[PDB]
Amino acid sequence: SSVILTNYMDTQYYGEIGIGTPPQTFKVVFDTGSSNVWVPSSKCSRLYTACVYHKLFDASDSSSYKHNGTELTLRYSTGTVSGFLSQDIITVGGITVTQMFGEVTEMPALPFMLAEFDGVVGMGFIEQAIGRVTPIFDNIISQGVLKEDVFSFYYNRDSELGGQIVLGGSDPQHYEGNFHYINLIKTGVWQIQMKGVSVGSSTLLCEDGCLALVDTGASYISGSTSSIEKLMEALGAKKRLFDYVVKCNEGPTLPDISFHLGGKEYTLTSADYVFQESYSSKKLCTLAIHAMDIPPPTGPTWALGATFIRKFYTEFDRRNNRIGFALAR
Repeated sequence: SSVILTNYMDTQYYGEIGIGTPPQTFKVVFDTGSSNVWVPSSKCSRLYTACVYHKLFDASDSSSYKHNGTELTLRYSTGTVSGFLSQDIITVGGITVTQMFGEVTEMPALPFMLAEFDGVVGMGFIEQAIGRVTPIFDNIISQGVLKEDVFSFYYNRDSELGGQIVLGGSDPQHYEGNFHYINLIKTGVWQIQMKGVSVGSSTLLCEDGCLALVDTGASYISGSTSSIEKLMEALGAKKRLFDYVVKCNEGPTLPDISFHLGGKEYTLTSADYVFQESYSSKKLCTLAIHAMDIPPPTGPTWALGATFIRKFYTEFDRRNNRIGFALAR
């Protein structure tokens, strides 16, 4: 089974899921960095403008809904949502599963007013699930219908298909060459060992090793504040409140950035990480690499998001606790 994804400005990749009977439709991001499912709730005060601007789940319109009510708060890197748990049937890519998910009643304008999607579907392990709620992928596996306990992500370039998730395998149509796997450091987290990060000609980063969280829900490739400061200084980039910029005319001149993973070098060109909006020296162009301090126990750690996945088709293998990469087609 595959899920068709929409690509919004190269920063938000989302697909549709249906909740309830009759189905209530929601745009959601599939995030390997978290493990809970959530959508905005009809019980969310309209004082939260983000709730006024998104699809709201109304339990009183679903005959398959099952009440629970346990309160839950979900804390992400860029924001927080709070609400309560509910159960209902969820349709994802043709598969139907009963699932416990969050009905959000508090959703801050910043950053959710800037969200194209309505909610999130955690693709992480149950070990990271808040409130110990069984993750949707564990529930699907329990049905014993998938041919493989693995799911794969394909994120297309902005263009204007936006992207695609395959539940149960991989799509040969969107990758070439063969996969090269890296074993997970531990079950419970889609995190892997990274042997090093090189910029141009000088592996001046992640010497002695570091961690890499393969995060489909992250728009960019991120590193700790210290690591990014070095990487950026090397790039000649200036720091701003929420990102790093470079004078556009110099975007094409930026050096390659490479990521040593499992005995293979994964290299990005400047075209791969800079939002080349123009070429003027009087304009600033943002970079798809940010500074993000991810808290323990998962962090500190680098995060390989869309910027990376766009270049490399990614397969998450639950049966063998490994992650595979292959050149995206």
